[PDB]
Amino acid sequence: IRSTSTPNV
Amino acid sequence: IRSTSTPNV
Amino acid sequence: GAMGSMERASLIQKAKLAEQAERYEDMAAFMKGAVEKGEELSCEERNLLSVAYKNVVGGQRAAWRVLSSIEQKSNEGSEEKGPEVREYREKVETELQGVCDTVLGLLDSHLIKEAGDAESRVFYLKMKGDYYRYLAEVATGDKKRIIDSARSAYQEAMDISKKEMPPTNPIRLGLALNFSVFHYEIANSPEEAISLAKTTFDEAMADLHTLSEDSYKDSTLIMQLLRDNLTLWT
Amino acid sequence: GAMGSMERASLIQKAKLAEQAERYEDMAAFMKGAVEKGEELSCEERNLLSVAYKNVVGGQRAAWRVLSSIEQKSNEGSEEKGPEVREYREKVETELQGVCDTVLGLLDSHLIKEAGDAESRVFYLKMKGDYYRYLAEVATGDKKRIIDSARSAYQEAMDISKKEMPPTNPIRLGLALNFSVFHYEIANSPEEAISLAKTTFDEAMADLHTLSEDSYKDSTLIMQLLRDNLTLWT
Ligand SMILES: [Cl-]
Ligand SMILES: [Cl-]
Ligand SMILES: [Mg+2]
Ligand SMILES: [Mg+2]
Ligand SMILES: [Mg+2]
Ligand SMILES: [Mg+2]
Ligand SMILES: [Mg+2]
Ligand SMILES: [Mg+2]
Repeated sequence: IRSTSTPNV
Repeated sequence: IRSTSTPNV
Repeated sequence: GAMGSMERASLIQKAKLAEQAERYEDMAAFMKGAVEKGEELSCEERNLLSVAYKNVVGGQRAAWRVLSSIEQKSNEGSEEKGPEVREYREKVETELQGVCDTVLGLLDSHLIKEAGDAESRVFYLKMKGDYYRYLAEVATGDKKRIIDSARSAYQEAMDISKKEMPPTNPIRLGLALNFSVFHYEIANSPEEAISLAKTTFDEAMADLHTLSEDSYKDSTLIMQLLRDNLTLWT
Repeated sequence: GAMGSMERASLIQKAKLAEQAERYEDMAAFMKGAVEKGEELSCEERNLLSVAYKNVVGGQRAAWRVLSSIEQKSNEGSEEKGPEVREYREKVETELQGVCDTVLGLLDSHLIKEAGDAESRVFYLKMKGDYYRYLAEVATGDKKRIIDSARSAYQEAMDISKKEMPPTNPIRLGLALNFSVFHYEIANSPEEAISLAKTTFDEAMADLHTLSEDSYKDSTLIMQLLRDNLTLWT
């Protein structure tokens, strides 16, 4: 559904 | 490892 | 209390919304507000109170265990790193104890004394046992008196449940499950734990024939956890 | 501030412990305390600040979406249930806005103005874009001015990143990823989103030959997310 943004590293 | 107790319903 | 101005029905509605939103600290605050209106709780409302606080204390216990493991490693070859691990474990520990004291305070003022039916009285006394058990997990100083408070609450619940409820009743089953965990994990009594789990499981098996399909599902879910602990313990 | 008495090094140590314990509200409070000591942050410390607040606002956004969906259903055949859904969505919304305002306030006082190296300046301007984007997700009243604030922050970051960083730099990649999400999800500009994701991906592909094995892994992880959004969007 929603776009993926930058995840935690 | 640890024993299971009663979970949420 | 910050919930003193909200209707009881509105607090229960918002507890259910907070559960759907996975906002368990809000859910606990709503349910504490509902308890403090001074009316007895229905079965569904008791379950909301239990879900909310179990989820809040569950996060605290998980965090406390991570911090205690790091602190124990530091006290072994281990480079001195200062007071910070102990301080932060103590901060989480104090917040956990506060949550337990809040639940025990609701039970003592005045849920238990107004609870006359077996289902409500056994539910509240099991909760009292549980939150003393969570205090016992972190106790190192009154550790004996906290363990005795848990045992005494579970034993009063057990005596009512065995007199008043069938061996398949889910409250009765979950009480026996948690008391068996007390015996194994807190009271250094693994043989008492195994005996209680086995007798509980076998007496429930023999009464399943009396149940509807949906009651059968409710009881067998808890019986599976007794069997999972017996596999772990033996 | 409640962290005013704690050493900067002790706040950073405890942020790392809070991350291990999955105590992200504590982690954010420790990192806010560290920022308020007034020294610039290292790369690792900037990442701790970003992890802490992303996890706190991430829980709030997830809860807000659940409550907004229930509220929208109620405004369709739908039985009137009173003001409670709106009130509780508003309570979560106000707490989310507060967290965003706290992060924006740290960036404005004084992280951005002291950030002179491209890596720190692009990191902080991307964060400014992100937390205006989270404000935009819940805005319905200054919605235009909030969207413009996000766009302006992302655009300043983009202009520095394109001048100062290689096309595979992970900060540059994650900025372009988040700006593409702004275009698609906030600014009603799916074609701008797709163009930015495609150009970012292709320019990075062409520079991978310059990288070590570990840098290659860092860059390709983010490129995969550009490709996952392009598959979603087309
Ligand atoms: Cl602390
Ligand atoms: Cl509310
Ligand atoms: Mg009233
Ligand atoms: Mg050494
Ligand atoms: Mg202590
Ligand atoms: Mg100092
Ligand atoms: Mg109707
Ligand atoms: Mg609002």
